[PDB]
Amino acid sequence: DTEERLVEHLLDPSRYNKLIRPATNGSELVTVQLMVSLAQLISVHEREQIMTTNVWLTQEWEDYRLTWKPEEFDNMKKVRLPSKHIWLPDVVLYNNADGMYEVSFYSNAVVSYDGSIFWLPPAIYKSACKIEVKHFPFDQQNCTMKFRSWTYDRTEIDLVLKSEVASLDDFTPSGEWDIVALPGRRNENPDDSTYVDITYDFIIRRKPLFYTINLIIPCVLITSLAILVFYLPSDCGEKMTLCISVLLALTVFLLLISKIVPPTSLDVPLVGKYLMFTMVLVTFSIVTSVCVLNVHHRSPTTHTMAPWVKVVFLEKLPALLFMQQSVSEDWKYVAMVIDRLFLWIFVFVCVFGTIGMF
Amino acid sequence: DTEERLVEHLLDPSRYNKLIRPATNGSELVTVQLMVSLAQLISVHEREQIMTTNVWLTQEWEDYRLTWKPEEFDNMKKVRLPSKHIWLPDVVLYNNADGMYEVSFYSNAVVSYDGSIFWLPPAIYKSACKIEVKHFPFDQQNCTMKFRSWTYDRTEIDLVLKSEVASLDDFTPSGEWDIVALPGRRNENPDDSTYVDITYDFIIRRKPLFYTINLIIPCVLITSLAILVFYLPSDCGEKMTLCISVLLALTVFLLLISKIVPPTSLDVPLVGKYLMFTMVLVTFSIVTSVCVLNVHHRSPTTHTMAPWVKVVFLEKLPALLFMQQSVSEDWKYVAMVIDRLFLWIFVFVCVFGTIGMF
Amino acid sequence: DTEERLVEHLLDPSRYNKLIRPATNGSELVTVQLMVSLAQLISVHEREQIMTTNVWLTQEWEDYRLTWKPEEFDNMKKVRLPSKHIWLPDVVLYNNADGMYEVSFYSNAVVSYDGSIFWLPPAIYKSACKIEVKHFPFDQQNCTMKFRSWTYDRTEIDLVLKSEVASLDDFTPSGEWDIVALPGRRNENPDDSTYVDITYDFIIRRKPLFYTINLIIPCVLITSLAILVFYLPSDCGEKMTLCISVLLALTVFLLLISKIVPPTSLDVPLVGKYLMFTMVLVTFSIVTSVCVLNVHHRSPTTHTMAPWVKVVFLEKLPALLFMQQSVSEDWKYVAMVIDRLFLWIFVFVCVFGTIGMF
Amino acid sequence: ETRAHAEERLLKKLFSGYNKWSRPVANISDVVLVRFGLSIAQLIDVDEKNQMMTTNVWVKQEWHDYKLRWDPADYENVTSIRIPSELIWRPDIVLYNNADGDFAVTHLTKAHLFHDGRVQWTPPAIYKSSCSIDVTFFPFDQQNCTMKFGSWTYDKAKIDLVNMHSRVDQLDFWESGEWVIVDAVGTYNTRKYECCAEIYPDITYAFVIRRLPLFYTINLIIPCLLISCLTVLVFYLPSECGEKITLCISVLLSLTVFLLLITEIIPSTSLVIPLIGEYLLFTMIFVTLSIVITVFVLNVHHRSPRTHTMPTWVRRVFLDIVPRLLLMEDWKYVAMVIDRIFLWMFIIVCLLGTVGLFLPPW
Amino acid sequence: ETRAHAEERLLKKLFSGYNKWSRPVANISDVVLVRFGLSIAQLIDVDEKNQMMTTNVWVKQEWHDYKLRWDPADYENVTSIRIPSELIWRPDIVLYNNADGDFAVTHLTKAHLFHDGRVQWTPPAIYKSSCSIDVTFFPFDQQNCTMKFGSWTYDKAKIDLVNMHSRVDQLDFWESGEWVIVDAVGTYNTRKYECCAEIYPDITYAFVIRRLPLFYTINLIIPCLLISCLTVLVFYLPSECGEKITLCISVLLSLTVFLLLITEIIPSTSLVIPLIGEYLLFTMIFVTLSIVITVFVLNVHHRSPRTHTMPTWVRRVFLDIVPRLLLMEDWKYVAMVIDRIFLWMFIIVCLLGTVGLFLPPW
Ligand SMILES: c1cnc2cc3c(cc2n1)[C@@H]1CNC[C@H]3C1
Ligand SMILES: c1cnc2cc3c(cc2n1)[C@@H]1CNC[C@H]3C1
Repeated sequence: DTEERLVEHLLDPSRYNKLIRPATNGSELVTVQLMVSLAQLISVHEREQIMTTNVWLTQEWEDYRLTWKPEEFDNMKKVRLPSKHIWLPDVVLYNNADGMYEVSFYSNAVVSYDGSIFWLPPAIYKSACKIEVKHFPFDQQNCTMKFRSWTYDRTEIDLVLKSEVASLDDFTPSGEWDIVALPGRRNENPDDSTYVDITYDFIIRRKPLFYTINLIIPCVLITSLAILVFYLPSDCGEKMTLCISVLLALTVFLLLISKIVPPTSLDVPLVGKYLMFTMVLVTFSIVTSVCVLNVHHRSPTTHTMAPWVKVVFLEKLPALLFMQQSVSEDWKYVAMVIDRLFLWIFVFVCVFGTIGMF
Repeated sequence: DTEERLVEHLLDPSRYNKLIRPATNGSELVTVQLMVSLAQLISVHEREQIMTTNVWLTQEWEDYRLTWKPEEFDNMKKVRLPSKHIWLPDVVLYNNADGMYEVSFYSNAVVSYDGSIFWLPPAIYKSACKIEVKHFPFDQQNCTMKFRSWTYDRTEIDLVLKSEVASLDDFTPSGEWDIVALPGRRNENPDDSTYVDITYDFIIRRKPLFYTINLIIPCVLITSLAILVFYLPSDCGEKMTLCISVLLALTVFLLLISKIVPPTSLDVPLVGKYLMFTMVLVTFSIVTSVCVLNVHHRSPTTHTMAPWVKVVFLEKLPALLFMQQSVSEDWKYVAMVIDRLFLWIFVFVCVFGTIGMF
Repeated sequence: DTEERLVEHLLDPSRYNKLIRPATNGSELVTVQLMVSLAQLISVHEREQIMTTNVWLTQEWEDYRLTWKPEEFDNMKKVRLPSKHIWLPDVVLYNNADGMYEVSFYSNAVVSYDGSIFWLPPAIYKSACKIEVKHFPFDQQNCTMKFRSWTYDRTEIDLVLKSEVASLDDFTPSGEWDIVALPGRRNENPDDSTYVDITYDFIIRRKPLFYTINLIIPCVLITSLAILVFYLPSDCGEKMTLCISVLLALTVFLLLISKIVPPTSLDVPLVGKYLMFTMVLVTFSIVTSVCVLNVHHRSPTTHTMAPWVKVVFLEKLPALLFMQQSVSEDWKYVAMVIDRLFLWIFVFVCVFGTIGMF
Repeated sequence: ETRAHAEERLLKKLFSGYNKWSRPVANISDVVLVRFGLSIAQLIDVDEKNQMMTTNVWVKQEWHDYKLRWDPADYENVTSIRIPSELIWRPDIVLYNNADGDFAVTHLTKAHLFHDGRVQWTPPAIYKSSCSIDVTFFPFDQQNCTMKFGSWTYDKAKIDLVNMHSRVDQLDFWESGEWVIVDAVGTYNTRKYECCAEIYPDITYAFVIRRLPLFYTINLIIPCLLISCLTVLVFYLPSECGEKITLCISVLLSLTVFLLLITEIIPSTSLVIPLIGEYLLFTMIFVTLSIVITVFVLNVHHRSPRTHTMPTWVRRVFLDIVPRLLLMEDWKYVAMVIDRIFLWMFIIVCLLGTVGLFLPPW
Repeated sequence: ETRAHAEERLLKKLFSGYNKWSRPVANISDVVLVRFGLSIAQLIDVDEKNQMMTTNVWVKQEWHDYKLRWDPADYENVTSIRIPSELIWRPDIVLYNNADGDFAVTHLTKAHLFHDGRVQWTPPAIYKSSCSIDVTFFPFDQQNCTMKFGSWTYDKAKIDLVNMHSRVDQLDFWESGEWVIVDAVGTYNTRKYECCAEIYPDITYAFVIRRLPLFYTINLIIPCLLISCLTVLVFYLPSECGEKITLCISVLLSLTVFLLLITEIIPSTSLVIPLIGEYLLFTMIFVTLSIVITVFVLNVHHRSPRTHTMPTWVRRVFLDIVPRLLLMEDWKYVAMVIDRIFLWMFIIVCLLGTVGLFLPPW
């Protein structure tokens, strides 16, 4: 029964006002020791540059008008209170999307007899961290979280850390994303001198297997067919089909990968780069291949193929280590020669690019 | 402790009423000096013509019934107050989608002893700016933001600017979109004389690289194959495949680009225009190519190809600088001639259009 | 002016309390006669199993402490009141998605001098009705709507119907969906004896024309080409193209139809069934057709086609009523024979399935 | 002395014995006149697929009460004051045609008392109405969307609406870009409902609006019209090549895609059908018939005298047909012939259909 | 006299000196016993791609306080009354496993006092939990989703939960259609956290549920299984036609699409991998290898003795291979031979892989 009397004595509207803050001896600052405790990293939406987490941030401070005599009140060293009626320092994100800053539940608050207070409510937070996307999927993202009041300043409160690292004891594995470090730093401005903030910097690494399987393997597997249409004979009447199909599949994969990543024109990933390059390559291939096909399907009556071709190509034969040769047959052989030359330089350039990636 | 007495003396319900506005000496206007401070430009949704920003608009004004004697109240020159209980002039957008006008947090309000007041709450605003889309993606958009009360008029308040430019001290870079200028202008109506507004005109430029890579390069790369099917021989039996594939890819890109941009029938972008033109070109190509193919696959028994063809075409040969020619062979050569002529005029028209763009 | 006095006499906080219910002579039940009146059937979202309607549910009951003497109050037999201050029995759905139960507007309430009360507010309701999807689109859906309080039980109120049918006087036609019957039944539980509910069972029929045109016609039109590739000659080199295209279009239509309907594995519609069957058919066709093509391309040097083929096939000829037959020519004729046989059995099976649907 | 002090004294005298829920009339048989009007601000969206219409609209009401009156010479010459709409009488004005909305204003802007009991109220609102969409002449369409305002619990002998301006004001209209408002009229009406015996009034605002057709004309119909020229052409393509059915199949699948894609932009109403879907359907029909006939042809051409036979009467028939066609043992000549004769008929049919379909409208 | 009059008098006597925020116990050492339970109403959605679970659930709590007691014979024999849950004590019951939710009931249904201090509360709720999704035997999958209720600011020496029924009631369950609840158990547990020294209890409800596999079996796997028969077949297709790589490319692209489409329905967890993606991947590998080998073939066949040469040893080798194959300068015959010998190996390999992959499970 005493609890009732004690409470209804503490929160008396006449004795205790909430709209003000506890101060004495010359407007001394009230310290606010806060530390965050993660629970799980729900999601990281790249396309929108957002991160959804669940968090319990423990605040602690001191109030000089919430004290009592324990022996009077049947030796009570501790009580619960509602966190709407007592004072409390406003503390939220600043980089928040959804325009939702404050916490959700507004839990109870512990109170001792020395006046201390220890309050931790839960929260789901939608932070906005910028995605550095160059080594996709093997990337190390870096998501920031601010904390500072938005009613008071440094000349009325002073925030402090308790542990330089964000606790992780109640954390549940996330699957995709895996943490590395959770540093937390206090920050202050000398030019302003009224800007105190706490910044926690989650460092995350992605597990690559999923996107590897679903994107990379098909990608490389398909682009491995661009250096091959040259080894196909022009009598089949099929080079166009293969080349076209490859180009279209390639464009599709490109659009898709550009969908999965955000539209930040600041940096470009590696995969889209490689894909654009090999696309340019394969279109050069299609045009040179149509030229080859035309020269192959020429007849004697229509063209004479006067000197230059004869000597130039029937003498270029050995430089390739390609060998040893009715006019239509000579046409066909010229075509064979030129296509093999192009095949050589194309495989060379493919290896060159694969090196360029390292 | 004094703070309590001072506050509970100022906001006394009898001495102070909120539903009215401060006036004396003949219903004099109360000035309202407001200036906006951006924080970031969250998004620009073209398809819906919307812009999402985060903003802190600082208002300042004067009230003659919120003054006190500092020396009496322990030399207090400044206090905080809640912004629901005191007066405040209503100020919002007018072009707002979501039907949400007022601000979100309703922060505290500073108060000095001269009666001045300085109040800045935060906000996320969804403005509606019309998209001028002709030079896509190299476009300079122009998004407007209104500000005016919707309870009072000019004969009871008068809004004013403090700085002609919107502050950008806290602007965090946006990635895609890059600002150029943030002018702000006061506007008044002589015919009405009861219409005061403040209009801030953000001028934005898009960074082109992303959409460039993902749309333009494939788009030009593919359309570069429309002037080529003519150089393909009709014995391969493949012109139809290539032409059809090009046309279909083209239609796809067209539908897509029309999705990405809003459905404003007022203006048309350049890319869709070029694409429609080259589509018309390639269908003309398909029809003339089938004609060529038919004339190629004619035999002597079925047709006689009496005089006109012989002299006309075997004499047109030199005008092309194309040369030098059993009846089926003459058929095939006529086909070759006509297709080369069409190739010439088509490359000419392609260059002509590329010029037409400049 | 009297209205003021009368009201401020009835709703006096001392004389009238709202948190209790009207009772006398031994905790007698207060009857609650409710009947619903539809206005329009906004939507039926199959993919999510939801129905959105607009409804006015009229409740009526009796209260013994809201009576007066008409002649005293200037002969007033009727008044309006607000429906927050008076008592009212809680009545909502139970099968509601959105977690939104109660009504929206909370309209005024009529009051006579005998104490009766007649209250109808409006509402938009998102009910959850399970979709029986087998005769798509010619289907008769059946959407249920519950009504029961969620604070009281049968030993304190007793619900009742006024008309067994839901009124449709203010109903506006819906276009797609057309009503048939709107029965309403009271339900009670003997084992529980504290479970009173009212269930209205809307019976709906879909108008088929739209989905007919947009899905069925293309579907049947395309599948009508699966029994035809056999009548195509193997020298054209084209059977593969047609068969493949048909199979792909078929798979596309299948995925699409499975998107439009909900993912209830309880039952499977008729269209997907027919489509899967004919897909199996066409793949059997592709494999037998490649076999035919191979046997057609064979040459004399490579194979001898020793006795069995000769007699078996050149004697099977008449059983087909197919007639009358250099070795390569015999190859080609064997191919013709076998493909015609397969054509016969395939058209037979197509008719057989069309019958299987009836 | 100060205007503000007299303003307080007045405001405090008025709201001493006032009751919101009491109707403001001295004689019960007397009615109030609620002058009513609108003023658009923009037309956010018109969702055809769901048959909805979003509007941002500045409702305008004004009436007169008999208790909010005073004398101005006694209170330092104040006639107009401003008070919240949360402390006075405020009529119940609803739209019966809502769809995922709020049925009333909840912004609750202040109100202006005018010293003669007259009061004036102008709360904004975002309204989601449901208007039936008729789609036959797509995209050249004139839509007609309604909004039915009216009272809820007050008959015609207690409340009586009055339309201020017979047209909807458009002084601050914001050009949406795609839809233009031809005209917007406001009608008065009465009705009787089953609930009750008295009659209830209502007001019906009708917006007749047009669609600017450039976008769908330049992104949707031009390509479907451009790949329909290729429906009849395959016949002028020979059989030795092997690219007939390729063309035919491509065209068929493309048209099917365009139809299956436009079905996303129009509702699923079955009363009517657009004019584009029907044309595309006829085209798909004729092109699949074309693939059938051209496979028959291809089979004819590749025949051979040893394998196949029975050119018994076809000789006379086709050697008598070829002269009429003005085209002057071997099967290939007859394939050419049959191809030509079907080509003529199909060009005629496509011509005649594309024609006789679009004429009655224009 | 009237039951309602006595009911008022009682209700007015009880709430004279009551304090919500005061714990209802006479001796500080004494604890209250919060009997707890659930009752499903439906299982709205289980989002695999985001790893979430939505439930509509009728929480059930009951306890006993020492101030809400009276005598019934003095108040006309009333024992049970009903009051809002907004004026009495109401314990803090939270789920630590939320994801885009509310952490507590926001509907605040009334409460039933039972004349002996006992009080009973049953507020509904929509809860969004996050349960890890294991996907290997897709679609034949048994999922296991959790919900961890418990108190926030009350230790075990002030509050102590008690599970009413060891199973989750399903009397008003609404069959969702796709997911069925095999079983649903409720465990009690304790723990100690870093914040503090005392121990805190908790309750853990586990739902083990199954998926009805007809839909994805009918619409997703049957076609990917039906276009895998065509992976090995191209080899039985000759080289004079020109339709080998066409078939191969079509199959490859189709399988790639099906994989790139199923990646939309499963999460992006990397711990495990489904059994369908892996099979499709192996198939794509072998079919691109097939296109490589068949282009090599096509090159061999179309060779010629003048252009190309060096059939030095291949004569003996292939004329010695052809008899073992039971198949009796010829660029054509050696092409046929090599084609056949690769066909046999690839049918063997596809057989063996499709087999040895699915066996350990069954
Ligand atoms: C008393 C209280 N509410 C009513 C609501 C309505 C009616 C009569 C009422 N009478 C009908 C007429 N106006 C809206 C509906 C329907
Ligand atoms: C003060 C007030 N409430 C608390 C709630 C909790 C804790 C500490 C608290 N301290 C953690 C330990 N028990 C439940 C959670 C988590």
